[PDB]
Amino acid sequence: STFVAKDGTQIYFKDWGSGKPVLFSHGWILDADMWEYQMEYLSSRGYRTIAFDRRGFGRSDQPWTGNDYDTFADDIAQLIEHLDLKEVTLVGFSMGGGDVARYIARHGSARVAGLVLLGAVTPLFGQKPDYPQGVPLDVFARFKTELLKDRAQFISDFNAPFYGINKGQVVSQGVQTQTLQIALLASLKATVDCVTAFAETDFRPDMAKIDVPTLVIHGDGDQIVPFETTGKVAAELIKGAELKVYKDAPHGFAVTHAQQLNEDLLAFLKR
Amino acid sequence: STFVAKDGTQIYFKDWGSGKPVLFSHGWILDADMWEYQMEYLSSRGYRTIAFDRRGFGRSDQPWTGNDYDTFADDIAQLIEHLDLKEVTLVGFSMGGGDVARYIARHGSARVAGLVLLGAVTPLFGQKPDYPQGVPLDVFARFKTELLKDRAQFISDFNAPFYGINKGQVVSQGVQTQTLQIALLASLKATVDCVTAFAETDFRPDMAKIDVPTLVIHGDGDQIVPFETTGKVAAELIKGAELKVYKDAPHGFAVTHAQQLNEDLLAFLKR
Amino acid sequence: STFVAKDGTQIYFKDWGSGKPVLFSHGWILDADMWEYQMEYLSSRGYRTIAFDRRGFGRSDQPWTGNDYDTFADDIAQLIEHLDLKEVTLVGFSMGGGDVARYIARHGSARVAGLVLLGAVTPLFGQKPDYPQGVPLDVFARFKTELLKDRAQFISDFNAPFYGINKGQVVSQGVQTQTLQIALLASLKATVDCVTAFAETDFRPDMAKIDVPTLVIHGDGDQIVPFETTGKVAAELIKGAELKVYKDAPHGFAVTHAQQLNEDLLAFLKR
Ligand SMILES: [Cl-]
Ligand SMILES: [Cl-]
Ligand SMILES: [Cl-]
Ligand SMILES: [Cl-]
Ligand code: NA
Ligand code: NA
Ligand code: NA
Repeated sequence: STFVAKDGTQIYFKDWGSGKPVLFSHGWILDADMWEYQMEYLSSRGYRTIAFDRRGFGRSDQPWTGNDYDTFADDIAQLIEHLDLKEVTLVGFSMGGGDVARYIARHGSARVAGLVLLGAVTPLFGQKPDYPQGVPLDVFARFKTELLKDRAQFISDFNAPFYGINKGQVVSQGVQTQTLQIALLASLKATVDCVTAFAETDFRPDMAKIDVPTLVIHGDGDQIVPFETTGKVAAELIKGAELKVYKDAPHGFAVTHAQQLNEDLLAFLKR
Repeated sequence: STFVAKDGTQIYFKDWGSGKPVLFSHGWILDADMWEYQMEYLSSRGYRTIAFDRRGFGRSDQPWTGNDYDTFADDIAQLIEHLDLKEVTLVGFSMGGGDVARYIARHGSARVAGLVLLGAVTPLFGQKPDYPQGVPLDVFARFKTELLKDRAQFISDFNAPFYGINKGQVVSQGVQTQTLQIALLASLKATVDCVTAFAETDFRPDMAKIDVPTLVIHGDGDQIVPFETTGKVAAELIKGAELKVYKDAPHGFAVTHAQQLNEDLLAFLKR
Repeated sequence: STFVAKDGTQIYFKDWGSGKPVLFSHGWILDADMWEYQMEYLSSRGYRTIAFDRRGFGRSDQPWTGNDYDTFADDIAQLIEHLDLKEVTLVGFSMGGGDVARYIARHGSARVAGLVLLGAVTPLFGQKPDYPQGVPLDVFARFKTELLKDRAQFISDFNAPFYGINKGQVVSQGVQTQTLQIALLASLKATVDCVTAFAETDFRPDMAKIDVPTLVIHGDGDQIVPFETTGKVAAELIKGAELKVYKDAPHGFAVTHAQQLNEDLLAFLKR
């Protein structure tokens, strides 16, 4: 399915099952297919599951402009309104934690029953003057430099720390191939602009707007989005938030810890 | 090209050349590109060739519902209607043998000149009470179990027994890579639902409704769809059906025996 | 973005940034993504960049008919008129040199500010009776023969002389994988018809019609489109054309010599 965003960008989405809606927002250099197992799992157990390809990724159009969290958050508002969704549970992975958060911050929680943050960049990823513990901006400047020379090899090399293969996680060549294949569908522009977006956007104001039950899940072996300065802090900043830490789990834990995640999501939805 | 099915599912198809129409229905984790060499072969020789991506596969939309043979068969009826095809030769490979059989059973053969069943699951694939010789439903349960853990590696491992590379067939890395790339386009949901469909759907009633010239071709080294309990029996159950057995040919014989197949299809059309 | 050609073929394109327009025409078995670094480079520097997938390639539809240079030139004409582009700089790589030349020959240059021919098949590629220095036509017949047996492995094997990997150039596995992935999106029919087109089409008449500033760039280690009988001659035949020869550069020099190309495009635009 597709809908057309305010600026005319066509966004691809899947809308599966029937029942209370669960809307998934993918990570960086991925697309809606990253969620296929969670979607099948929940939609087979009486839920409606929705997942979109962020502008510039997967099967969506690739605009030059609007590759920023305010627009990502309004793309989500437009999807929710296109489907007239109610009592939605929002699930964001990695950079996708940011746009579900920003959606709540910009539009309020009237349509939202709950929030899940998975290996998420929230509440802030990069360094700020009052957050020297964040990731130094040099690190992200280097992602960009490498992407603007050879994004295909950057993606391939990124699989190892993403999935924690270099620290004894076991992920098949098939998954690594599918990950590269989907990432190559994305716009070069959107891939680079997203670095800018997740490196510098401060979601701490958003945390205080979150007035719905929230579950934060993060792997403490995450080599991409450090648990100590993201998930751990998000869980303290969001009122009433629950935190689950997957022991030694990598960033790419929706694959390495799929069954555990499916079960925790179902548990949260049934709370 | 695309048309929209009754439930709103957008279906991708190609329509090449001019003349009497030949309509192709692809096998399981594949899409319309599996037929590209037969399409080029016949369309350069005075035929019009049409092939679609089944719902949930390739470039088609991925509905949660309708992943069953009555719907697949009605999808084909809608394609035929959309293009207003007359005197069509239907060609089904593997699970696609089932939806062209079911189309004729559901809609009659007034628009149909002929039928070709290639490595096809017809007349019945899995066991029934009067069909213990079928494939045991636990084999299909295991496909599903592995798909629901890691479909990408499942597809990659499927190449060897699909093409018979484990039994001395020679297929390039390029073809193996293309097979995996197309398979990853598909929906996880449709991939698993098709197992249920081809495992349990009985096309024996359908065979009695086939009243057009029919050619059945099967490899007797087919490791995926056993010749003895499928193609051999379909050729006996369809009145006037002709049978060709490709000696030691694997399941993926549209690749390994491409030239022979082209020539057999051309000879059938020129009967 | 998409537009629909006169004959109903949907053609995919990207339209990035704002300012004076620069429209890119890709080579053979590639798509608009081959331009992504040049597009980002220029659109970040005050230009509008447009690139389309040639009919039968990448994300465009796959028509059986119209796979010839006159039609390719008319697709470009419709895109330009569709967007109402003025003072456009046309940039063609390899076989895409021919369709931007043919656009000017067929439609004149009222909308055109400048022309860039990169590793281009212009002014003619294959042998003719007055051009025995051209590539013998049996070389192309053999391309076609191999394509009609196994295009996936042909593409895979083509990467080495395309990028000059067999001759001192260094290109990552990621880039080779992305090249193959994009190439497999294309139509078998379009891939083969394009060989006929670039093998046999004479653009020498077109050269005398080019009445705008023109830059020819070619690698002199080009194993696919030999500099001496193409780019070298094109720069002599077009009045006032500038020639830059990249030393030891292969055919795939938008990859191996990306920065140099970016800077030369920018210099040409600002001349
Ligand atoms: Cl660094
Ligand atoms: Cl744990
Ligand atoms: Cl012949
Ligand atoms: Cl040089
Ligand atoms: Na990510
Ligand atoms: Na199959
Ligand atoms: Na080329």
